[PDB]
Amino acid sequence: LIEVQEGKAKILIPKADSPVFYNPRMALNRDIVVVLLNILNPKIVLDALSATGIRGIRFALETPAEEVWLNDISEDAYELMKRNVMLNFDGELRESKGRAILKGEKTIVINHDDANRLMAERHRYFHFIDLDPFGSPMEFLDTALRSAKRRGILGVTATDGAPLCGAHPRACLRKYLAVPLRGELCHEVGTRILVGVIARYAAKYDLGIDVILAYYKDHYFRAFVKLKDGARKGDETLEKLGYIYFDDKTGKFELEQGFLPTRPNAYGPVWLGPLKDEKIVSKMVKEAESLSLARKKQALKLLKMIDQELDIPLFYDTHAIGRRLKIETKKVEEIISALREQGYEATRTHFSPTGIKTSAPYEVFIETIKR
Ligand SMILES: Nc1ncnc2c1ncn2C1O[C@@H](CSCCC(N)C(=O)O)[C@@H](O)C1O
Repeated sequence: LIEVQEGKAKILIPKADSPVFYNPRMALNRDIVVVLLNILNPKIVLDALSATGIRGIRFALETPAEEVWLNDISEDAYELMKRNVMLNFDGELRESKGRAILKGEKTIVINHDDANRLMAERHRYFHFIDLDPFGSPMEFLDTALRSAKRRGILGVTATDGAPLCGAHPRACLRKYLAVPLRGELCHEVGTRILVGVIARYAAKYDLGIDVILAYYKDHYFRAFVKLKDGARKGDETLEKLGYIYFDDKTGKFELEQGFLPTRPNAYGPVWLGPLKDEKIVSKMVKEAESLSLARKKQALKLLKMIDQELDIPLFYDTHAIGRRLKIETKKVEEIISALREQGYEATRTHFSPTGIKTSAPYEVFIETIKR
């Protein structure tokens, strides 16, 4: 074991294929959720697959959370979780049958079990649940949707982007029950597929969702949603689902709002609603600035990008469209300036370095990008 620091937390990680997983590259992901929790202030929270326990520990040390649950099915992880918790908190970690509880300023509950089992035991109990598995979160989604309060918050990560970006079509259908789209738009389509599957699974509980923040980064998808209580709210949520049509020869996309598509070659279903709560994300940029984060600079760069990013379905990739149409194109910075000069909204997007979010119709965009 070796000592490592992330944010205000000091933890021990196995030195090495490792007995307990820890990825420092995910410190940024952790920072983001920490920043968000400092805005929404959920009291009772769950770190469902904590591994070393770093997430829940940071929740306890850096957010207003009052009761923090850390869980993992692995005995090795559980043992390390207890050790790392006592490395950051004083008091008596009372253990009994695979569960250790510390009742200090903040109450910490370390659990050893299947996340589905723990969440089933804690029905309508958490104000916030963070699902951060190895790959897909689908094995845990339905139960989390029952474990969180009817107005709770859900944080979901999908690490395997192969099915979501269209590389593995078969798997995407099986796991997300949606038809993926490969290419320059896959980072967003995959993100919208994730939000859409959450909305779809939630509906049967007479719950709807409002997206707080959903983004893509370094080959992983993240989505934070606020559960809405009510059948009608569930109805209205499903009405925000839709499909995407994409022309491989031009890069032009079409949107179709509706539970089912009505034309061939449709992609989805996907969430066609907003991918961010403008006000909350605005506050997040400010909060990240007044907080001691693990990767403050990277956190702010991503948050600022998303904050200024136009929230509209999809975008146009200058490089990709140039290739599909077989034409020379202008630089992104120039194209944005030109679009704005013509009276159209246009911004860069975190989904792709060469992508441009704009209100401009496809044909106006093409005429603008042409060398
Ligand atoms: N059914 C299950 N219930 C609870 N944990 C599970 C599980 N199946 C797999 N896991 C596990 O999930 C892992 C995902 S790695 C997770 C990391 C993280 N949440 C962070 O920020 O560090 C392992 O620690 C592990 O044993």
